[PDB]
Amino acid sequence: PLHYPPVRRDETVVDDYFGVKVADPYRWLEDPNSEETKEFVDNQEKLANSVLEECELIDKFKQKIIDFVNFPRCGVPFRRANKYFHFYNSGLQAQNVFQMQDDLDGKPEVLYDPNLREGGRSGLSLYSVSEDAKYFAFGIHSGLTEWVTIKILKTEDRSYLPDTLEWVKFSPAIWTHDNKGFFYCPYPPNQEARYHFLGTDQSEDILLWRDLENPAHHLKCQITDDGKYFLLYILDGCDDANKVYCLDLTKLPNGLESFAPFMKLIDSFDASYTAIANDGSVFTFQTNKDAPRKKLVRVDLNNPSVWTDLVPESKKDLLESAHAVNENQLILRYLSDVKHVLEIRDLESGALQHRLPIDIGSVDGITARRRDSVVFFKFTSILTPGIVYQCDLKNDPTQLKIFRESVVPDFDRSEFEVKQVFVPSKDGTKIPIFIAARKGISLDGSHPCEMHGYGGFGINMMPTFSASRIVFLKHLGGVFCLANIRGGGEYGEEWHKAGFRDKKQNVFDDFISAAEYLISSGYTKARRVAIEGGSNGGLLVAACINQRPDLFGCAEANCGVMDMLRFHKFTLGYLWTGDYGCSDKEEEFKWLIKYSPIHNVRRPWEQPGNEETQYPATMILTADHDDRVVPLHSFKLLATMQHVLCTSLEDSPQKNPIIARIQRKAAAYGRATMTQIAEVADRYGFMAKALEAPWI
Amino acid sequence: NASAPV
Ligand SMILES: C[As](C)(=O)[O-]
Ligand SMILES: [Ca+2]
Ligand SMILES: [Ca+2]
Repeated sequence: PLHYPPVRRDETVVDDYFGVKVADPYRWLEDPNSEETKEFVDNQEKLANSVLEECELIDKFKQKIIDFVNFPRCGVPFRRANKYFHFYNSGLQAQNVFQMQDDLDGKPEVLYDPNLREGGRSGLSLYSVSEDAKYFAFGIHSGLTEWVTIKILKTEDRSYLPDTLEWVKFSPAIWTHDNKGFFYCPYPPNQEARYHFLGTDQSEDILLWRDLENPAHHLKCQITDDGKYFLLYILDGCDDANKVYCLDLTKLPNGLESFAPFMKLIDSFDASYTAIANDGSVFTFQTNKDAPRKKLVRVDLNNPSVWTDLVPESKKDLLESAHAVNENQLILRYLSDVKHVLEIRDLESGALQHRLPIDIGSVDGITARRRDSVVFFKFTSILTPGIVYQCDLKNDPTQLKIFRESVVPDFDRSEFEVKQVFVPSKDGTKIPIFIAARKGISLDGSHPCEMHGYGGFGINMMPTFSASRIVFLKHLGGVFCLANIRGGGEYGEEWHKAGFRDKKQNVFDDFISAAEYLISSGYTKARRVAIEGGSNGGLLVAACINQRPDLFGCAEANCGVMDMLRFHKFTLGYLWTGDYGCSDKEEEFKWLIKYSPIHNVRRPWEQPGNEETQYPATMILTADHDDRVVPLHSFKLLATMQHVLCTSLEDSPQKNPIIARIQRKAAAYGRATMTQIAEVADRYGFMAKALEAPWI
Repeated sequence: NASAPV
């Protein structure tokens, strides 16, 4: 019983894209400061709250989520000198707390507690410990902006150095083995690579690299385990490709104080290269060169023309990462049909020694260094909250031993199961999906179903632990699906490329086909399917509900990119043209105009044979102050959907609500526990209402 | 470094 607010249209705004007239009646929503835009937000907020108060299960979801999240979490430890560092959360703290210890099972000490600052609105995203374990360099947000300030504490007494480094975003702090300072990659008051000596002001920092000719190029850096080489990587866009420049620190007459003479080992953007180990000038790299599933290769810097396969590309499996460990060994993390496989090999010969396949789920966070003989990593899964495993390669290389193990309170994992099945897409391609649900359910079409996906940027969707998902499973009798659609990197670069640029549409076809399978198999039925996704995943939700609204009961798009014609104009949208195309070019405009959500909102009931169809219940989630995916995307879509489907007609068949949940005074990043729970509880309450699903 | 697996 629903009251949409008035939303001005500006019928004079029209653009010509290569002879095609595109109206943009909500152009005015692109200024987030005008009082009209603020009034818009205020009205939509009022509408949403009105609708959400009708969703009586929110209070029940919220509590069960809290209860299920309330368990201690020890993150993967790493070692520097004789100390061990890791993150901790007693269960419901806003942000994880950084801790240090002398012994693995000794008394923790708190090094930095983000909860004490701004109510724990944001946590640590940059954290870095010196080689001697005396210094901790970390990134603090000053406000709701993306900008970080780097401060440095002494670990002995938790006292701050006066050093303050502004104008940093995602850079890490890369310590030299002399403990005199670290490399980092700031912006000027055009990214740069700088070295900072402890005890000096930022004005004194040594400049190592800029390129004024190529302002949009951005940087990552690294130093080798032996401390002799500084490596600078240069990237273009969100492409999985990069340059490799090496600086030999042993040959500098006066350390870094001299100043730069880089050996430019790879001076193009043809392939990705990540340095895994070295022995003097002999390097081992991970690369995708002639190998979309990746491989390890070896090259001597003193003869850089000659590259030699160390571990060749697998015909089937993605070599996702690699780590030198225990002086002379490698741990390779393969992704085989979206399931991890760890291999242990000889570093020198590249020969296979052991092979540990992993249960459905995800291993990651391998932070061991080459001198370490004890490797730690984290495992999670739909039904496994979080185990930190340990493997002592020296004394017991065969067995994985449980080091820490999270336990969800009042949750019996044995009542539920997870299967992986493969389903056919429109063009015949098989698509892996994971399906989680109560054991022994009847495939009678009756169950509410949530489907999650992303489909872009080489990103692999793994079936990790979500507490709210358990609630969905247990207390809503639900079925969860995670779809590994194309555009991801699950089957290497060809799987990425088969879902980008001109083939972006395949991504949506893959997702639609997963829903079609879940229906035909008896898991759910048309209109009892909910879809959810974030960023590019929001684009995924919005395009699919335009194209096949008949299939979905509920749809939840989180900070989605919805105006594919103009996305590139804002903030950091320019780095997505690799995957999406750009409307500046006619060939590429022609891809984009077809799926661009705000330019494809159409009344499904006006098509022959489709009179009974409407758009699903739709929640569009965003912050008012997102600097990554600027919220004009979410807003303009909302406005469009509301107009076309609701306010443009006297008594419209669109009865399913169309709202925005708008988070106030929030950033894209860092997301406090609780703030995050609130959001998820709102979206699940909404979902339960839209699918007419009862609580259990 | 998410605070909690919600
Ligand atoms: C942050 As994005 C638009 O690459 O999912
Ligand atoms: Ca009420
Ligand atoms: Ca419905």
